[PDB]
Amino acid sequence: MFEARLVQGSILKKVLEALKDLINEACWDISSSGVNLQSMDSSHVSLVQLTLRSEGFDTYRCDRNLAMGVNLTSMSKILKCAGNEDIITLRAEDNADTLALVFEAPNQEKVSDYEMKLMDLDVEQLGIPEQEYSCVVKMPSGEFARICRDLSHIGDAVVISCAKDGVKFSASGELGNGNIKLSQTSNKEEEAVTIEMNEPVQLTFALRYLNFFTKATPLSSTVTLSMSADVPLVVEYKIADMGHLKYYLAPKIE
Amino acid sequence: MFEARLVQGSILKKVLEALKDLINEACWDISSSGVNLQSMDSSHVSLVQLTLRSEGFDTYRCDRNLAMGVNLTSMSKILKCAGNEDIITLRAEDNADTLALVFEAPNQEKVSDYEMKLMDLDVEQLGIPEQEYSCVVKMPSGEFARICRDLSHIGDAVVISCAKDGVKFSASGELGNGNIKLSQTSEEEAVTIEMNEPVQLTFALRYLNFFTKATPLSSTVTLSMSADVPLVVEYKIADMGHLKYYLAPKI
Amino acid sequence: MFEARLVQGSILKKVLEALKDLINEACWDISSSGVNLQSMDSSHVSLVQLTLRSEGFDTYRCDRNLAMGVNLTSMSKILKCAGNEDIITLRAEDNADTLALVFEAPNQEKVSDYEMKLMDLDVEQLGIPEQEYSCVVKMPSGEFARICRDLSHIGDAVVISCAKDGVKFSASGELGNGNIKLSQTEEEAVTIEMNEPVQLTFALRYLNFFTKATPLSSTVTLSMSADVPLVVEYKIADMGHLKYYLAPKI
Repeated sequence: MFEARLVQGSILKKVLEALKDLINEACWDISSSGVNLQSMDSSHVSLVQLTLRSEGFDTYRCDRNLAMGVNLTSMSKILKCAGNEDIITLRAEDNADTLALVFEAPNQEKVSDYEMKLMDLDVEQLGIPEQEYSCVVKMPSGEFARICRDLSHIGDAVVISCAKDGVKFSASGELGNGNIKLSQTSNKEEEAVTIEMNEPVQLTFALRYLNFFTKATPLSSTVTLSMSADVPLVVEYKIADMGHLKYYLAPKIE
Repeated sequence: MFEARLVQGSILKKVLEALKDLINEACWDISSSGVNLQSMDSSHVSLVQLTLRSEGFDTYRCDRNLAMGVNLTSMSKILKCAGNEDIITLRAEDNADTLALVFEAPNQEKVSDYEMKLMDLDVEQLGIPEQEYSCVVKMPSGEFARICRDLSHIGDAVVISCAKDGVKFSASGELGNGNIKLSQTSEEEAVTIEMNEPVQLTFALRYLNFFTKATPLSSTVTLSMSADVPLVVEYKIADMGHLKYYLAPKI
Repeated sequence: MFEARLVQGSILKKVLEALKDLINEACWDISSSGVNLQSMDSSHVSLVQLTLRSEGFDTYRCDRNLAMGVNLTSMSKILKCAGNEDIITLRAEDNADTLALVFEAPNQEKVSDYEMKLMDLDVEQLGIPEQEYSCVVKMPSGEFARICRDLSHIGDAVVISCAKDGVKFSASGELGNGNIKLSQTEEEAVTIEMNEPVQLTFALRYLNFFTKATPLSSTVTLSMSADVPLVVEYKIADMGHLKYYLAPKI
């Protein structure tokens, strides 16, 4: 039997809003350490890696490890039926082919109860080579969202250039070029930009895919980009006090 | 000569939004007792019944019993031209084939008047019986809207089961099935159940989500159910009249 | 080398929102007096004239006059990359075929730096003959915008009746007709400089393009006369104006 209770229901709503369009179907690896998802996008280019640690749940109890195949688009629609301040509880038996989802209200006079059919999936977990990185920019998620959206109307590709003073995002297409430049900051609040830099890095990335990652933006005030040459970029969102949601993306070659 | 003058113009705007895409043509029944409207939707599944009593207007006056037919799309387009705290005066003079709408702003600087054309309609007054029902459930309207909206993700129909403890809503479809449950309370956000016998009926959410366009008119809604008879979703237009929606259960 | 620095960048974002759908391509006249743009619309019905005097730029330099052709849609997309509180700075070289724009966040350590392509353009500069007007109305920009938006549902053309008491807007179509009548006189204040009474007809389709300029000003002026086009002026305060000229029906 599996039964994880989560008081911040919104966390789960937000995660599935991020992923549903990027990935159609995925295998939710449950264990006593918690919930994990790892999958490539429909078009096999970006890797996604969710970690919800069991510590982070109010109540958690998994006995056997599960490998629940889920249509995320389906799971998303059901999470719409939860309010943002609802307490959510997931639950499952081994020889049932159904994840159950229970939404308790904050007024506490309403209780929703859904049952989501699962599916059988053909999933490998790839090796994410756990690394140290040349550059690691930590900045506001809203700002990075802005930068990625704005440059989409200039070009298809962004060149991230990382140095000690700051980071630069650049793009080129049919109507000109553009050049966004952020510097390190602060003594002011958590709208702060910071860099832990070992070597300079310059890498080109697909803006189409980065704009898919930024659907995660409402999880976290801040976002960490980690880079090194000839290895994937890691856009990371802390699901604070619980885990993270990481998008991996390889740069372009020439 | 007809002339009603409503201070809460908003009430008139809200009613037209609740109707205009459920119904494209209907006959307004004007009288000394107030304004009534009875109609069925474009495709004959649901029956709407409006009531706005003469007492509920500021000024009220009706010489004869007019029956003006109105393209509701065109009328809603005119009520777009009125602000929310505007004062709406309806007026029809003798044998002109047109309804006038006058808008006066709360500041009173701006004054706007509109001449809408009428159309000839085929009036069969299906005056369905004033029944008394097995279960009568009284609950927040916005809560009722959320429930109908959500369960559409799940399926095409909603099963409304009723009891003394609480009302229950259920739906099934391709992706799985769902089951929302409202328990009874001990004043404005209160949930209450006048239950003679237990009920369990099944309705098309498509139509329920047309009814809930009427949710601006009231903080609460009263659902009325009985076996093999039509459901009544009633938004009160408080101290003024009501707006009832009728819908039959499924095969 | 030209270089104009505007602290209220938003002005420029708003100007291009008010123009991009009405005119696709346009020629910007850069001189020591400021920035001017005069051009006819897509379908050759209405004239637009923009002025931004050099005084209103917090820094301004122009060593030689310029005629930059600009695809206003392209430019509208580049300006979308600027925050409402950014300091925008236009800049052009001796004789390059690019305009450089520079967006600086007022405080927060962010400079965006764009470079837009230009294009060759033979446009006919039409001299605007300065006229005396019979009526000139001053009303709230947002109320004129509300009116042309509302009457759009009733008919395709609006009749503007200007008396000393107030000003009347009317429209007729299939579904019916409507009148909106405004008195004379606070912030929302209608006020009329009346010489001779006027009543003229105008395409609402074009008015509702002009009113996209509404974010530039709390007030808007209408200036009418018979056998001569309507002037819808939006003041870009302490700087210049955006004027739309439109000829009437019949």
